[PDB]
Amino acid sequence: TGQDRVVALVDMDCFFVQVEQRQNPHLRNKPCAVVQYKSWKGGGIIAVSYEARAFGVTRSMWADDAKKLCPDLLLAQVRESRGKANLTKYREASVEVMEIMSRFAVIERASIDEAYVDLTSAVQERLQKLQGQPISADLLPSTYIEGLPQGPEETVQKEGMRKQGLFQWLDSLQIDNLTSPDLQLTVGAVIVEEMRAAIERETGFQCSAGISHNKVLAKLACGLNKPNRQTLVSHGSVPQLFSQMPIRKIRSLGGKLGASVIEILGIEYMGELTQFTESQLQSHFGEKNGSWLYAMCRGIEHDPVKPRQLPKTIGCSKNFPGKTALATREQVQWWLLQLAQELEERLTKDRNDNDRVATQLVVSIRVQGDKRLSSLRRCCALTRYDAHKMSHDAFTVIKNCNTSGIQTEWSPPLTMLFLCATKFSAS
DNA sequence: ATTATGACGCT
DNA sequence: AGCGTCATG
Ligand SMILES: [Mg+2]
Repeated sequence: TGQDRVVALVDMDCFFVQVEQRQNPHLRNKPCAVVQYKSWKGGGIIAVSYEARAFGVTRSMWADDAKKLCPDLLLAQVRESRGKANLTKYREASVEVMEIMSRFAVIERASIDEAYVDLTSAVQERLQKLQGQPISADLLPSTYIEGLPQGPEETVQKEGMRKQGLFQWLDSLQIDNLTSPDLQLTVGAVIVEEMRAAIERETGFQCSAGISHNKVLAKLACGLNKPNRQTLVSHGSVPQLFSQMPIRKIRSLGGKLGASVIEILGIEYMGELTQFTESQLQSHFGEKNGSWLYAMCRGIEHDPVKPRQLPKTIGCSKNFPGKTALATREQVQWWLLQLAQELEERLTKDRNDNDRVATQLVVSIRVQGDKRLSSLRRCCALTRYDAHKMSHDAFTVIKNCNTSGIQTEWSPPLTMLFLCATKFSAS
């Protein structure tokens, strides 16, 4: 029934904003956003405080426009180094959080601001340790139970709803009404409360979490009650939760596959997938996608929390849109060098911290007039952490791309440059 | 003129 | 080895 594991997804609330707010107390509890590159339209917003979100401020919005919706919006700018955004401060902040989480359980770094947590073992330890002990509501001060309260005064307030639902849940657990998987999830949520308290105490950062039996449900659960709260999605809550859940909300269905599911099957909500046989879904969407959809619409997913706290690749890139697109050989080389230099510093830090060395260098560019993130990818050996070598090699593998008869000019002009270090080995 | 940056499946 | 999809600060 896909109730074998206890899995959490912890997500730092508006992470880059919290990083700037911890550093500059004047930004705390105010409508605030983080932007990069001030010159064009005041900067592109990449993170927004909940206070600012209330005014309709969103990410991918220009700061000048965000200021129209929210006149008192405060802005913090991403550091800029060698002509490009420098995300070091947030990478370092993210490391502080991951190292704390890693104390409680096996962690999978999902992105700069989120990680999956496999609590299956930690739960078992706590249960035998706490054998015969009832779980108090006081152990779950920030936990929502999805789907509760239900059934025929304080409910007008959201904290009231939260407690009433928690009490119904706990009372059921205590009387033996709710299952052993439900108990495991509950102890799981207790551990996540502790993890989230430790993160806040030791970093100042708040986060939300979802607790369920797999990564997809835990990630969905996480988004149900934000900010600074955590949500338990039990196996039993799935039918009602999915019954009105737009397909695009489920992890991996937010794009073309999701749209094709909706269009081909003529459905809107996740629960509607249950009517189809596994073979039916495999026929439309392929063997892997079909099997996954068949189990997922019933709340079952088997993808493991991978034990990996460290990124698999180390990369950096810069876009050069419109007029800014690079048109000279000298220009391309100079930006490659800027990219290579950031990369050298990050790689050397990586090698000292994490005892590994990258062995491959991937060069990626986007040619002018191409919509895809990458027009092309070429690879070469990464044999030394030297910015001059890396930029020189990077140029060598892409220099053929140039269409111009003249040596100096570059055609077609470049929309993007990207360097990625990959294929790490123990050092 | 979403920017910068990830993990991953398919081939 | 290189490309497409999906995600998000
Ligand atoms: Mg997030």
